[PDB]
Amino acid sequence: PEMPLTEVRKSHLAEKKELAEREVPKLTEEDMEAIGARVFEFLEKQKRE
Amino acid sequence: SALTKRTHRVKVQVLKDFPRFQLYKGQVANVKPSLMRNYLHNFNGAKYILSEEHDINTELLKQYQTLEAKLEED
Amino acid sequence: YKQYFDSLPLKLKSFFQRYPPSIKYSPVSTSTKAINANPFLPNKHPVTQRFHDPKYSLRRMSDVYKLALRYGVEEFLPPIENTKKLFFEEKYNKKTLMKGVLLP
Amino acid sequence: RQWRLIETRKIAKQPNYQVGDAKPLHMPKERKKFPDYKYGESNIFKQSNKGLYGGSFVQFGNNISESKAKTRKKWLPNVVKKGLWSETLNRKISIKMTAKVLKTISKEGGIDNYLTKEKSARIKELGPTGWKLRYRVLKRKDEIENPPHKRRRLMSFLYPLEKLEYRSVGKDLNYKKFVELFADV
RNA sequence: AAGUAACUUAAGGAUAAGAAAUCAACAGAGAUAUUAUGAGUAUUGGUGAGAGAAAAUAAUAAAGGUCUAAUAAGUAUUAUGUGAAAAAAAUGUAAGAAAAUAGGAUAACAAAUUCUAAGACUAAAUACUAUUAAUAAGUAUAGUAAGUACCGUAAGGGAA
RNA sequence: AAGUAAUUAAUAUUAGUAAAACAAUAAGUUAUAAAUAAAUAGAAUAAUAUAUAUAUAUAAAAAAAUAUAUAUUU
RNA sequence: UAAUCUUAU
Repeated sequence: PEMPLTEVRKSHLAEKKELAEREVPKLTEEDMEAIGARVFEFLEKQKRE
Repeated sequence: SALTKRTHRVKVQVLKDFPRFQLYKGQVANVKPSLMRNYLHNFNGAKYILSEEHDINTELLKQYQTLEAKLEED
Repeated sequence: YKQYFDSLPLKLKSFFQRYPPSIKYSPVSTSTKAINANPFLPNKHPVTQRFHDPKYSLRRMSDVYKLALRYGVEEFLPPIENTKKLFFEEKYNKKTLMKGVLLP
Repeated sequence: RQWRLIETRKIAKQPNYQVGDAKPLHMPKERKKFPDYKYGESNIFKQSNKGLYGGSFVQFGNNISESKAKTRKKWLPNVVKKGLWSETLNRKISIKMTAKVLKTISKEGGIDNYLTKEKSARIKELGPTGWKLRYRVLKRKDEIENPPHKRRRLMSFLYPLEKLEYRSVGKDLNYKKFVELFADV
């Protein structure tokens, strides 16, 4: 038989559930494009110098 | 150690009369740890109080204070 | 641009995926529950009031920063101000010489 | 510190048994009462399986003289028998403890508290006995918190009728069997 | 000699290790493992016999980073008896912290620097066995029987 | 039926290569400077030790020892 | 003496 969860463990679980419920940070296409453009600019600058 | 014995205390609340140890029901006392584990804590006679907000019983403490005041008056 | 982004090293790419640059993460230590909580800083958990260790441990963070420096993608990473690590030329310039060096 | 002599221990990984699968050759008579303790049961200082030793195993090392003539000695922990009060169980529980363990118990403010601390370190330095004690305490706490309603009689009412129905078809029916049938329902 | 033989226990196809409180040194690197080099070098030793790193540089190697913990106290440390010849981490007894405004690391101290213990997971490169395949300046006394005949009360021995 | 194997170090002889070798991605080992306990010292300021280099010493010398210079570096 | 603690039922 599985051992029951103590109070602290339950509270931690609840917190984790709350965290999950919130909207997750996800890397957008736009952000990637912005990064990629910056990388390209950096490469161009390196080539120049 | 001897120093340790002198200075080590444990904050408890008694939930029972203890005439030998001079502790009356509801009193919140910094007792010796040995005393607590051996005599007081047995049979729900006292209780350890780590967090003063959550653990402690308030009404019993108030009653004890009232008794003490009455004793002082008399 | 997308192809260039893809060409970035793996660790850096992974970091960008899981802590993206749209969110302006905090410079200072924050609540662990917060959305803008910096993964490089030790954030305090609001209930217990204990500082959680950084989500990216210090070595990994340093590696990520070095990767960003290499590919010029520093500002898209969240700030490393209040983590005590400086890096390369900035570290060289900003540091005070040891008491032993200046005053033997 | 570390818990090397505890967390080194490995136990045979039991295969998850599906309801429709074939039996194993040796199935036990009486069922498992307690949960499985992650770290098995100590196979060295078996003295410590019976008590709350706080992960304190016996050391072996060298007695060394002025001549540096090394001789093997062992260093036992300061074990002590101690009947300590459980608030949850409403009885005092007598066990072998290290003096260190007794000190920790005193610090934490009770025996139940010591048992139920959620940290992995505590779990490691609970014994199998300690694990069983923890389970007993935790289960009791859960019961106190949550009584069943916050069904048996209905079953008892239906049982004789069910038996009669069975008899009418032709077969006899026992209680125990009835209980077995209508556990999941 | 040597943590070797031996005895005990337990786990898996492997296991162990593994994602830095690591090294270093004012530059820096970035899990673990195995090998080469460093190097018989620093260190060490009845300063005898002898024992002996690491950094760094390469090989091998896999997707190799990754949340599982509401972040870790009788723990850090300390005192002490021990404790992989170097190089420490551990451990009995007992004292015993602190919140990143913190804490580990260096007789010590001052600077500086680095890292986050007392919560976790982790392929592959590896050991071993068995098989198949390939190669044999290997074997016909390492070429098939036999653990048999036989000796021994026995463990055990052990032919042609 | 009996001086053998593995990991080292030293000497010889030969062969390749040669002020380089080995290895070749790097990294390292050996020689290319002698020393001196060790440090930041180091081999003609007009040529053969009567020069210079280091160690003791020292103002720099001399004095021991060892070492270094006489078209092309060994 | 509800520290330890022996014995018996």
